[PDB]
Amino acid sequence: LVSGCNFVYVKPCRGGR
Repeated sequence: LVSGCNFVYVKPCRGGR
């Protein structure tokens, strides 16, 4: 993801694929 990280404060918002 880019907007809202499902995983805690990761960059980029991984944990969504």
